[PDB]
Amino acid sequence: SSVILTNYMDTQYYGEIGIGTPPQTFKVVFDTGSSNVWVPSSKCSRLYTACVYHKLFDASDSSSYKHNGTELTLRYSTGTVSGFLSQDIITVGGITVTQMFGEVTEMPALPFMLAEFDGVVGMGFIEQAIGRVTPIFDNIISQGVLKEDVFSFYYNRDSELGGQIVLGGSDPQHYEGNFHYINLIKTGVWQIQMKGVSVGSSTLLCEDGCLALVDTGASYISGSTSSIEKLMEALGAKKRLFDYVVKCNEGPTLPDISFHLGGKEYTLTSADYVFQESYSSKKLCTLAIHAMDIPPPTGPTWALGATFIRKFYTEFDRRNNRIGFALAR
Repeated sequence: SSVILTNYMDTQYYGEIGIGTPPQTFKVVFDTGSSNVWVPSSKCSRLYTACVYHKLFDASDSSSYKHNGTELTLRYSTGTVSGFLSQDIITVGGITVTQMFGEVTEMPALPFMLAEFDGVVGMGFIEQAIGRVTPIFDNIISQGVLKEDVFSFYYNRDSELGGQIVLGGSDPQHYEGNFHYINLIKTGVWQIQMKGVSVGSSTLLCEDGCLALVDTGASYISGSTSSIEKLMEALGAKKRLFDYVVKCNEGPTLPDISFHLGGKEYTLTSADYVFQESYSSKKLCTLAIHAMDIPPPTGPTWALGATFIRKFYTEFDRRNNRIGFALAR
């Protein structure tokens, strides 16, 4: 089974899921960095403008809904949502599963007013699930219908298909060459060992090793504040409140950035990480690499998001606790 994804400005990749009977439709991001499912709730005060601007789940319109009510708060890197748990049937890519998910009643304008999607579907392990709620992928596996306990992500370039998730395998149509796997450091987290990060000609980063969280829900490739400061200084980039910029005319001149993973070098060109909006020296162009301090126990750690996945088709293998990469087609 595959899920068709929409690509919004190269920063938000989302697909549709249906909740309830009759189905209530929601745009959601599939995030390997978290493990809970959530959508905005009809019980969310309209004082939260983000709730006024998104699809709201109304339990009183679903005959398959099952009440629970346990309160839950979900804390992400860029924001927080709070609400309560509910159960209902969820349709994802043709598969139907009963699932416990969050009905959000508090959703801050910043950053959710800037969200194209309505909610999130955690693709992480149950070990990271808040409130110990069984993750949707564990529930699907329990049905014993998938041919493989693995799911794969394909994120297309902005263009204007936006992207695609395959539940149960991989799509040969969107990758070439063969996969090269890296074993997970531990079950419970889609995190892997990274042997090093090189910029141009000088592996001046992640010497002695570091961690890499393969995060489909992250728009960019991120590193700790210290690591990014070095990487950026090397790039000649200036720091701003929420990102790093470079004078556009110099975007094409930026050096390659490479990521040593499992005995293979994964290299990005400047075209791969800079939002080349123009070429003027009087304009600033943002970079798809940010500074993000991810808290323990998962962090500190680098995060390989869309910027990376766009270049490399990614397969998450639950049966063998490994992650595979292959050149995206």
